[PDB]
Amino acid sequence: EGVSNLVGLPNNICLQKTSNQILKPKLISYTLPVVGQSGTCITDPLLAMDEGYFAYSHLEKIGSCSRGVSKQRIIGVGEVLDRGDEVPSLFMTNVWTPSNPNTVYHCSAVYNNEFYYVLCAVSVVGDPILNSTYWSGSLMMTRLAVKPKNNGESYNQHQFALRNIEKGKYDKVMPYGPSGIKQGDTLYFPAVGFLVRTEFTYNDSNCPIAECQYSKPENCRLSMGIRPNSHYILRSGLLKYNLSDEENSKIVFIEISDQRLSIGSPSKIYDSLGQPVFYQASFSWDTMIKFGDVQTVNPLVVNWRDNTVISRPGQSQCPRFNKCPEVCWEGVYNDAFLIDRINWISAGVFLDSNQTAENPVFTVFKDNEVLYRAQLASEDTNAQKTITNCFLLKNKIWCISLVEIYDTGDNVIRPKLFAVKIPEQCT
Amino acid sequence: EVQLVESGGGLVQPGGSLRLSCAASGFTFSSYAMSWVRQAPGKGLEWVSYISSSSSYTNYADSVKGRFTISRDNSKNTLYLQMNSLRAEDTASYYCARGLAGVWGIDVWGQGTLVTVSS
Amino acid sequence: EVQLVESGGGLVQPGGSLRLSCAASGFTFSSYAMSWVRQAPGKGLEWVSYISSSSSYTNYADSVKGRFTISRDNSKNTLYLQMNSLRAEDTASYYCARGLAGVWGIDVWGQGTLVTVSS
Amino acid sequence: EVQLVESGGGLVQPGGSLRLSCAASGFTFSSYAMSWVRQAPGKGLEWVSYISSSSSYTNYADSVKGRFTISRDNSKNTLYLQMNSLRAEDTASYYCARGLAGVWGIDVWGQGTLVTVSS
Amino acid sequence: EVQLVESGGGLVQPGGSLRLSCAASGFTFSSYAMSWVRQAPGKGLEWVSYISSSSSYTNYADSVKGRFTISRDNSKNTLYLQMNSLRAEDTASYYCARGLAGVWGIDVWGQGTLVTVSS
Ligand SMILES: *[C@@H]1O[C@H](CO)[C@@H](O[C@@H]2O[C@H](CO)[C@@H](O[C@@H]3O[C@H](CO[C@H]4O[C@H](CO[C@H]5O[C@H](CO)[C@@H](O)[C@H](O)[C@@H]5O)[C@@H](O)[C@H](O)[C@@H]4O)[C@@H](O)[C@H](O[C@H]4O[C@H](CO)[C@@H](O)[C@H](O)[C@@H]4O)[C@@H]3O)[C@H](O)[C@H]2NC(C)=O)[C@H](O)[C@H]1NC(C)=O
Ligand SMILES: *[C@@H]1O[C@H](CO)[C@@H](O[C@@H]2O[C@H](CO)[C@@H](O[C@@H]3O[C@H](CO[C@H]4O[C@H](CO)[C@@H](O)[C@H](O)[C@@H]4O)[C@@H](O)[C@H](O[C@H]4O[C@H](CO)[C@@H](O)[C@H](O)[C@@H]4O)[C@@H]3O)[C@H](O)[C@H]2NC(C)=O)[C@H](O)[C@H]1NC(C)=O
Ligand SMILES: *[C@@H]1O[C@H](CO)[C@@H](O[C@@H]2O[C@H](CO)[C@@H](O[C@@H]3O[C@H](CO[C@H]4O[C@H](CO[C@H]5O[C@H](CO)[C@@H](O)[C@H](O)[C@@H]5O)[C@@H](O)[C@H](O)[C@@H]4O)[C@@H](O)[C@H](O)[C@@H]3O)[C@H](O)[C@H]2NC(C)=O)[C@H](O)[C@H]1NC(C)=O
Ligand SMILES: *[C@@H]1O[C@H](CO)[C@@H](O[C@@H]2O[C@H](CO)[C@@H](O[C@@H]3O[C@H](CO[C@H]4O[C@H](CO)[C@@H](O)[C@H](O)[C@@H]4O)[C@@H](O)[C@H](O)[C@@H]3O)[C@H](O)[C@H]2NC(C)=O)[C@H](O)[C@H]1NC(C)=O
Ligand SMILES: *[C@@H]1O[C@H](CO)[C@@H](O[C@@H]2O[C@H](CO)[C@@H](O[C@@H]3O[C@H](CO[C@H]4O[C@H](CO)[C@@H](O)[C@H](O)[C@@H]4O)[C@@H](O)[C@H](O)[C@@H]3O)[C@H](O)[C@H]2NC(C)=O)[C@H](O)[C@H]1NC(C)=O
Repeated sequence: EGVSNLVGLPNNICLQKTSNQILKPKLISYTLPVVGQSGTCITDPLLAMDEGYFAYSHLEKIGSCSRGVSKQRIIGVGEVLDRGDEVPSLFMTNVWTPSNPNTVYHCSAVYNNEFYYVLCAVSVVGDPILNSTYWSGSLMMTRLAVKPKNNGESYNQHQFALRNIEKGKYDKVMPYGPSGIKQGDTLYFPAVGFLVRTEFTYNDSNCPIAECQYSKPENCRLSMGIRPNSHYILRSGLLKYNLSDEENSKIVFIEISDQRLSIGSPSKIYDSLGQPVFYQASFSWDTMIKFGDVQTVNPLVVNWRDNTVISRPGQSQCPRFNKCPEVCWEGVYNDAFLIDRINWISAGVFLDSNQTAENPVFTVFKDNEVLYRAQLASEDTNAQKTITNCFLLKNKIWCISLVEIYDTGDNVIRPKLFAVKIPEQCT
Repeated sequence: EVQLVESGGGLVQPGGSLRLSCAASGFTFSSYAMSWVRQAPGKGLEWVSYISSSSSYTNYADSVKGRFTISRDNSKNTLYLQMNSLRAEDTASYYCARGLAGVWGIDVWGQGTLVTVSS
Repeated sequence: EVQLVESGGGLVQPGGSLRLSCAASGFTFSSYAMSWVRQAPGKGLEWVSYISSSSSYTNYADSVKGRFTISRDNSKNTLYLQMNSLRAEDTASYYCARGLAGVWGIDVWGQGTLVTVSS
Repeated sequence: EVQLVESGGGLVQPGGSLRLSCAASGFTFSSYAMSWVRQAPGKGLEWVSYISSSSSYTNYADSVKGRFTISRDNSKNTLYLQMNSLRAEDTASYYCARGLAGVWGIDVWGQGTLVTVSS
Repeated sequence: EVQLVESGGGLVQPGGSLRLSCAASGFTFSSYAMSWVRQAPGKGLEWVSYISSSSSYTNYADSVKGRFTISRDNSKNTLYLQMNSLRAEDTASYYCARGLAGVWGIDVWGQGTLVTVSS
């Protein structure tokens, strides 16, 4: 008995499309009363899970939830055990908070032997994805153990800043994503690359504007950056960190392939059922979900899954279900964790809206059809970012998903974590 | 259903010595984590003391590193806290849960216990 | 759509102390009127407590003039009622609305809360 | 001003069981004496049941020595009387006061309560 | 098999008056000893009364020397206890047995009776 990841052979799960709601959403984020209300706001979440250990990060803003200030950034790890009879939850054991809250942005977590590295970005100009034209480029990786001891001083918290970067053609690197993977003694972190627009090599004739009359050909080139007249085009990739040497911090940014090349978005790679599975958000011309498995670990090449039923909403410019090139940098992060490989069954909390961001619904889809859905809230509660992770509880698959919802008696976007169990028996 | 019964006292002179208690029932207390969490009207969560299952690890905050020390009495399910050398900045309602500070907590906060240090 | 969610306690020993609550959403609570209305099975409306917008006027009935006192929590939309020293004649379902007694009420009574005072 | 609110009705079958109640307000009920006094049309005063402040002494009349037993409810100001095994000679109006029988009385008899035992 | 049936009740105002009863069957009650034993959650045995067979000797504790007096009803097997002028320190579960305080007791404590004195 034990809380492990997707390994071996789990129990048989539902393989048919049923309207009968057989999903049981269970809340494990019971908060205390918020007597003494104010302009609080919780954003920038993070949820990683591996071998029974989790992590969390958040930036509490007092005022507006976007253009606010920084007061505290609680970054902590813990263990994953059960509440009662077949009720798993997340038990936090260690908590770390930086001195100055308005320095840390865009963290990335990873698992290790008996530690939990948190690779964050350091900036003195604010949001690096908004003022990258003056960002230095320094990166900081915080190591937090999942089991502290008495009077260690070197075993509980490890504030480490990296020195060398192997940037070949990119001008700057930054950890961009919830979590990565590892192979023995080689940590990988999701990231995005900063490359000059005038130094981009992309012929403007491979753009899918053939069956897109209401789309200009240069929309592919104009969509690779945050703005048309910008100075940097984002590029997805991964950061390599070989901790088996410890002689010099190495930062190697391995860029992604050219197949369905989109703008930089929060990516998430995880080892599901042995093979590494990669995810990439859609903040570009492509509005559908970017899913697939990885065959070459170090040379990242992801076989994209052509799902036509799972997408994300947006603004009027680029709404949901849009498959033509358009200049637009918008969307919402909604990932999914792989629960089966023989049938390629995925599971994640995806929003169901055309041009709005409400009604967070957990949906299960194999490749081109939804099997069974279940609403985690009402059809009016807003939601921006969702993080989905699945594991096992001693005989069966369990999934915990962090979904920022709008609580009634809190008046603040609260990252409520819902614990959902993959149904073995269905109608 | 997990029931948390907070206890203790309040209305003490600045610099006194109080002992807060919190018993529980349901989940097996022989191997689990307990933590005292306080919150003042206007502020949010504020962790003070943490202890493991086997009483092998005891963590404290920067402001209460030497004020009180949390103990464990696994034989009789409870949670003691011998608050010593408190000030006016410690006037808040204390709560016991199964998470250090976090935003976590896997059980409804039953009643709590208010501690007033003034005059 | 205005939603009135009644709450509170019931099935208590006569002479105890109950605290009925009623939260609301929608209309601006910072400036409006709230009133507790009860009705026993067989009888009609019976007003007990009234609260003003700025908490400047609090009216009570002849039978509950000194039983309980209504309060106001304009910061967080709610409606408390600290019922103290109740008798067997207070066994009824309490409701919250936007009228003192009247025959008025511009919102459907959602659920209510039954208070049983017997044995 | 002392107000005595008598309650309880009549119109019961011969040999039934009625329960008369009488609440009060004003004077401190925790330490005083209460007594039921009845009077039929044509006759005068007729004491039936007496009780002390600490419920240590309970006196009754020769005709109602085993009919009913007076109790005390010092928590909630009232005066119960579980009338049991009544006859046709008990058709009268009952009253509550602060004197056993006497000719005394320290408050105007407010309303009283008539009990009819016939047919 | 000796069966001890405790009775009574709690939840009374501070300074009230309660009457605890405990009947028994089996052993001959006309010549034996009875004693009330209470225990609060957290503490151990604490005797409050004692009485002989012929009601010739009645022992009490230093804290309840003038609170209540134990009686005997050898005609009808029972054990009364007219608790008077109780305080908040008397909130405990009372028991009836065949030993003053001791560590003795030749019968399984059946149900007991909890008495609560608060608010
Ligand atoms: C993206 O990043 C870039 C670079 O990382 C950011 O550009 C930087 O902006 C800051 C401004 O925040 C520049 O710093 C200095 O700001 C000074 C402002 O002084 C006060 O400004 C506020 C207003 O109060 C004053 O108002 C008037 C203004 O004249 C006064 O008369 C009045 O008395 C008040 O005092 C105050 O609230 C505040 O507290 C400051 O005290 C400037 O004075 C300063 O100018 C110097 O530098 C100039 C060159 O840039 C030079 O020509 C001047 O002569 C002078 O020496 C400077 O602007 C950073 O310098 C600037 N960086 C760069 C590289 O230019 C950008 O803001 C950021 N954008 C986003 C969206 O994040
Ligand atoms: C970036 O992307 C652009 C667009 O795809 C590429 O430019 C196109 O290249 C293709 C070749 O693969 C062109 O297709 C054909 O080009 C012929 C060129 O003629 C000469 O070709 C060689 C030199 O390369 C000479 O040796 C030879 O003798 C010829 O003189 C045209 O003749 C063809 O014309 C046919 O199509 C047109 C319609 O386009 C008809 O009107 C004609 O009648 C005929 O049927 C044909 O066009 C294509 O034209 C190029 N397009 C443009 C806009 O230039 C770039 O090469 C690519 N660059 C990189 C670095 O990848
Ligand atoms: C992260 O960083 C770590 C280092 O910190 C990397 O780990 C290194 O991986 C390389 C892989 O190439 C290891 O190199 C190995 O060295 C072996 C030497 O051991 C013994 O070799 C002789 C045996 O005969 C060999 O002859 C040839 C030589 O090529 C081989 O082909 C044969 O198969 C025989 O094995 C002995 O005589 C000698 O005395 C040595 O004892 C060698 O045998 C391996 O073939 C290989 O070249 C290197 O040792 C690793 N370093 C550590 C510290 O473990 C890791 O890969 C990095 N991760 C990345 C890049 O993702
Ligand atoms: C959606 O899928 C659900 C999958 O769990 C369906 O629930 C299952 O529905 C079937 C059909 O009704 C049940 O099978 C029957 O259950 C009854 C009742 O079981 C109870 O029995 C005793 C009371 O006698 C009670 O103590 C138990 O705890 C059970 O709750 C049995 O009497 C029958 O013999 C037969 O087994 C399943 O039991 C039920 N699943 C569970 C886990 O209960 C649901 O019906 C589907 N909904 C729709 C609309 O299709
Ligand atoms: C959410 O997004 C969905 C996808 O973007 C929306 O579905 C789309 O809705 C639009 C509505 O303008 C459709 O666009 C047009 O549909 C009408 C069809 O009506 C006429 O159909 C025939 C002609 O084919 C005509 O004879 C009839 O009399 C009708 O008048 C036509 O004008 C065009 O064919 C054009 O397609 C999309 O087709 C439709 N897409 C899909 C995939 O269904 C959905 O409406 C959105 N919902 C909300 C609430 O915003």
